[PDB]
Amino acid sequence: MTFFLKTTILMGRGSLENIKKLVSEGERVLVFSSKSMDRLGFLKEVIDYLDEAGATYESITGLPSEPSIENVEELLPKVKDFSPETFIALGGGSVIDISKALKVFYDAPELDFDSVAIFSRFKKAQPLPKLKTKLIAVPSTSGAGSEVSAATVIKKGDIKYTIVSPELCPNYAILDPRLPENMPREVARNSGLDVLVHAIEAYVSKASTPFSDAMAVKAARTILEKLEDSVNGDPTAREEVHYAATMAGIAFLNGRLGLVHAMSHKAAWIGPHGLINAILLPYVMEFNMEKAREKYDAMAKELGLSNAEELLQKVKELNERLNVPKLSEIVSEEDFTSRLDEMSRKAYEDPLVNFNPVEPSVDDIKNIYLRAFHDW
Amino acid sequence: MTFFLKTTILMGRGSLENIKKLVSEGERVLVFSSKSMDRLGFLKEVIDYLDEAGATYESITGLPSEPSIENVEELLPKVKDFSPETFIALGGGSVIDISKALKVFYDAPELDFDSVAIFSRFKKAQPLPKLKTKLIAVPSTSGAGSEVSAATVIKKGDIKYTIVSPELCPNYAILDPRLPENMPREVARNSGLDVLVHAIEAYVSKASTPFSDAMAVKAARTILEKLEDSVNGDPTAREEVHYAATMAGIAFLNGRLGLVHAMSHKAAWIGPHGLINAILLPYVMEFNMEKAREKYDAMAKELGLSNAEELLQKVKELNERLNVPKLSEIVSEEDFTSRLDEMSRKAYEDPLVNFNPVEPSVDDIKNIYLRAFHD
Ligand SMILES: NC(=O)c1ccc[n+]([C@@H]2O[C@H](COP(=O)([O-])OP(=O)(O)OC[C@H]3O[C@@H](n4cnc5c(N)ncnc54)[C@H](O)[C@@H]3O)[C@@H](O)[C@H]2O)c1
Ligand SMILES: NC(=O)c1ccc[n+]([C@@H]2O[C@H](COP(=O)([O-])OP(=O)(O)OC[C@H]3O[C@@H](n4cnc5c(N)ncnc54)[C@H](O)[C@@H]3O)[C@@H](O)[C@H]2O)c1
Ligand code: NI
Ligand code: NI
Repeated sequence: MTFFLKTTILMGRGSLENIKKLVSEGERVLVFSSKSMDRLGFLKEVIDYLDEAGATYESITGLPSEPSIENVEELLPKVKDFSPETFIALGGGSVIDISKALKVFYDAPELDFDSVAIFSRFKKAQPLPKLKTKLIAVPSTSGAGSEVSAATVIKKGDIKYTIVSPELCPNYAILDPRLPENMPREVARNSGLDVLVHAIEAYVSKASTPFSDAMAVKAARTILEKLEDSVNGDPTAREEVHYAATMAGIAFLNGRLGLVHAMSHKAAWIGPHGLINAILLPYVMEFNMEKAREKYDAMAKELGLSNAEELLQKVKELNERLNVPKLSEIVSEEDFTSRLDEMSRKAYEDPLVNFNPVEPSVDDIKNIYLRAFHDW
Repeated sequence: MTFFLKTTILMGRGSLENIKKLVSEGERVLVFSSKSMDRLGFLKEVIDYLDEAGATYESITGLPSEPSIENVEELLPKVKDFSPETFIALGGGSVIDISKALKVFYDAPELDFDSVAIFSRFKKAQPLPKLKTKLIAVPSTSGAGSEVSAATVIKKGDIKYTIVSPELCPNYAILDPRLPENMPREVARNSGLDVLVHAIEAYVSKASTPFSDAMAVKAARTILEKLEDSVNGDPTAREEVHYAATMAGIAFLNGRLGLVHAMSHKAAWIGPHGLINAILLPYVMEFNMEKAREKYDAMAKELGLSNAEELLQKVKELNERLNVPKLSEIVSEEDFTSRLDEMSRKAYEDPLVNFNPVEPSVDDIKNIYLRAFHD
């Protein structure tokens, strides 16, 4: 049992200004940004800080959502050409994950994706050498927790795979609630429910400790109390949920995740995106609560509920109040059916299955997917 | 507003065996331990792991509690003689604090104590350069939180001063509850109440964040619920309180401490040791609550109490039930009244005052000490 944190976290409204203090005169900085963070003026704000710092900088913008290995490879020549000492990742989990993947392939150019990505928990991946490029993560959602995690989630053939290394942990995270105050309702809802998924999975993980549990319970408490207020546009709730998103990231960095993310990774072919975690969570909770009820009971008591059954009800009621669609509403029975057997096999191979409080069969995973689809 | 943790925390019963993982063949390792960690056979367990790792090692034992700069200077030549790459600090806050002070003076031999210790918050101390000696902190009490903190607490002339630098944060902390299970009742009480002092001062600190607050509340909740069970020999509660001490450590690494530790640093000339933080806490809370109730109320409600007034009552009741002495049991009215003025002046200059929710005068600190003596 281990607990660490590689990331120095700076927080508060206006904390984006810290960039001035983190970068030195003549430091070679490459800024990666989403279309959102460009349009909304946050990229300009970072450039003006780098200008005041007298840094040597360049900006790559309009990084895509749900990044592929092809997305990464297309950016890599620009990276090598500029020869940065420092990355700033301004945007969502998508932008922070693109930057982590570029950090690997820039700092360790002997390593290709196919050598380090965990395609199957039954096949060895190469560990990462020391990666010297400084990474400053500035999340715009609340949130993926990528600003502290050891993982980058990259698609190859419409399946999400991970590279996981403590070397990928961002050197610095800046948590400036001014950014997420700009999320559209559905982005605030989806990324806020991912916090709750992260917190519950980290708490019931085989890898859980009291240290990860303290962060996981507080993040979960904040989502259950504050998320509806944040989705309605309460700035105080937007701050609390932004910090809860990172608290859950600290939890799952140490505690790891579980079946929910193994099954959402391998259901990335489904649109809309960023729904499937929220939808699958209760079905995975009900499966795990069969043989491994104990840690769900423990978390429910810590959250001031009587038992695991009441925590499950609170999760289903929050999803209901935030109008999370049924799986059957966002995928046809034929398309779901034709991909089910391979999805279930690929999910079973995902390394997050090793942390799940119960070891699933392929058939157990297939039956969880079916249960979520039927919604009988 | 910042949150970090430089230390990798390894935990569980038998986690002491991780030493065999963290040390490579031919690594030069210097082990510091207390007499109790030698006598109870934890030093032999560590040497046995270093032997299995094929390390080049040496052991220094019989390290004093409440260490001085003279203590540290007397050991420095033995450190230089052996030329270690790695320290293992096996014992209480005292042993980890000695190990931290030696890491400064070994790694930066151009810096003396008088250049890096914060004698006064009104005068610059030198910042520390990169210190490359790896430090593995194995706390035996529950506890100082020194195994994750950026601080070492060293006496000069019977007053506690600090060196504070992220460079002093141990590389690794091993939390193995077999060690603190051996604490006699009084040591379990004193170090446990220190956790609660740490947790409350970190929460109400001017440098509090939601991250440090989460660690501080869970640490405080564990002490209020479990410390009596632990004092009474409950192995579950010993484990819980051991991890609570490090949580309060994470909390104060970030949040810092306040007027309780400023006042206990400058009252270091009182024996016994370890009581003064627990004695002073309620009086400092009452002082701070007059002007800055807000964070005490927030902490009370997090702990599922109705208000700041009830948290204060719960602290006072715990001290009562675990038989914390009054200040006038452990110091003559002669002694006290004679040093009160200079102690108050020197507590006022302690950098930890900068983090207290309320800026005290010297006279305020004088009157807190007076209310403690006169209860
Ligand atoms: N590496 C990890 O540990 C980890 C953990 C969980 C998820 N992920 C990955 O992260 C990705 C999802 O990241 P995400 O949830 O942050 O979303 P995202 O980065 O994919 O962005 C979602 C959408 O919201 C928009 N947006 C983001 N912030 C905005 C803001 N403040 N104002 C306006 N619009 C804004 C984006 O432009 C985009 O259209 C997925 O690829 C997922 O697999 C990573
Ligand atoms: N550096 C920091 O951040 C920090 C924080 C708090 C306190 N401190 C310092 O730490 C010191 C106090 O540390 P402490 O409270 O851990 O006590 P300690 O290290 O002074 O030891 C107290 C006594 O208990 C004995 N003991 C300790 N563990 C035992 C065990 N498991 N079994 C049997 N006997 C045991 C010791 O041998 C000693 O006699 C003080 O000098 C204080 O100023 C520093
Ligand atoms: Ni997620
Ligand atoms: Ni203390």
